[PDB]
Amino acid sequence: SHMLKKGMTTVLDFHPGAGKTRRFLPQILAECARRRLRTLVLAPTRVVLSEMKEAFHGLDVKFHTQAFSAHGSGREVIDAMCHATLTYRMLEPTRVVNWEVIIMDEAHFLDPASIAARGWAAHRARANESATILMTATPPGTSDEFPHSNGEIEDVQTDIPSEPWNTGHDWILADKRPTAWFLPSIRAANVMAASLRKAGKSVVVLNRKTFEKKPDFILATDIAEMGANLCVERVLDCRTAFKPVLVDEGRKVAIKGPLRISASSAAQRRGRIGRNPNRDGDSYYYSEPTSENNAHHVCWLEASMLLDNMEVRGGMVAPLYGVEGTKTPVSPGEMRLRDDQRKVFRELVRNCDLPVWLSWQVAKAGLKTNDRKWCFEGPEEHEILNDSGETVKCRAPGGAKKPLRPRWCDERVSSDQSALSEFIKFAEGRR
Repeated sequence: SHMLKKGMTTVLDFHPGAGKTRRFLPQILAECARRRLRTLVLAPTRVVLSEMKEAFHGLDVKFHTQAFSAHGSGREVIDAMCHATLTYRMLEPTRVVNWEVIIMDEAHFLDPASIAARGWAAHRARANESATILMTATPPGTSDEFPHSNGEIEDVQTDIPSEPWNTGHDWILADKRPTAWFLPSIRAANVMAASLRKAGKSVVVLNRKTFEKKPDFILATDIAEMGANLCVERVLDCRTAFKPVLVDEGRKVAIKGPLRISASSAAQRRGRIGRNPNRDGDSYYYSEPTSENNAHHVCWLEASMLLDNMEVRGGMVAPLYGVEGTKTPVSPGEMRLRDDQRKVFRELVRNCDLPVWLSWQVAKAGLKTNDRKWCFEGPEEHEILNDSGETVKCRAPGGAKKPLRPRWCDERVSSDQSALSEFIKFAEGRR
């Protein structure tokens, strides 16, 4: 009952779908307001932040949806924003904000900003600067694939096709319950969607786009676009995902997969159903076993790169949160850059949309943001290829047509057509 006392760290493991964000969060925020405690509420995704806008109606909460770039109030004792928004502000060598309470909703996402934000909030509590609350049924350290739920779930281990099929999986279409299906890639999802619609099902494919209704199938590669309103009674889970992974003794980022997911990721997929205590028998179907063996995944190093450069009172060094500190290949502080390098790192990630790992390499080499020569100076083994297996050439600085051969190789800049044309636009200056 001292959840709001400076120095306390509290993990609140509510069952999913039980008004933790439409019941608990509003009430704890009202208490923070009554105590006049400067409070920060953090969301992992725009979907969650948008939901918070709806749940907090009535409360006086300042949302920062675009950027966090001023200090003040006017009854706004509470700020709400996404992790990246917090990260971008904290990457400037500028003014520490004295939040006394930090509340992290859905505190289980594994993107680098979410991981770094957990380490940062944990540090503020250990420094006695804040009370920190993490809300999630799968906090860092857990590895239960089948945790508690409001309503009883039927778990079924079975073969699940990852491509359209002509025989042998009759159970899938015969069940008419609204279904969410996690597939390993957007390509696979699009291909499955086309097929299911040929089979007379309604299908929605969730992806990052512009848009955001009870279809037979919702297909997705992860839980990022799934909000509180998801209307589903059955989940099929391929239990695999492609991941950017550090290879060649940490010299390169390669995209590998499909790889097995962690127990808690599988639990969060399963946790889309069983949310209604009045409805028993939601079903979770899965095939592949999970794996915790993911310490070579680049997210952990990227989180470290972010956290080591997030401005903290006293400039203290801080580790990732709990067991996550065990995942990163570096010691706390080792990725800290100096101020000028930090400004470059920040602009590359925030404004040029380069991956964190790659941006750190550029910054650490002491190169400027507008200096694009590195894109052409790597060796032949760093040559980028298009979708038909040909060398990519574009306009290097000075205008000359040169093989795209970055000094540092991060396969996320060339993984598909969209990424490649963006990387080329970057390499060419802006044209």
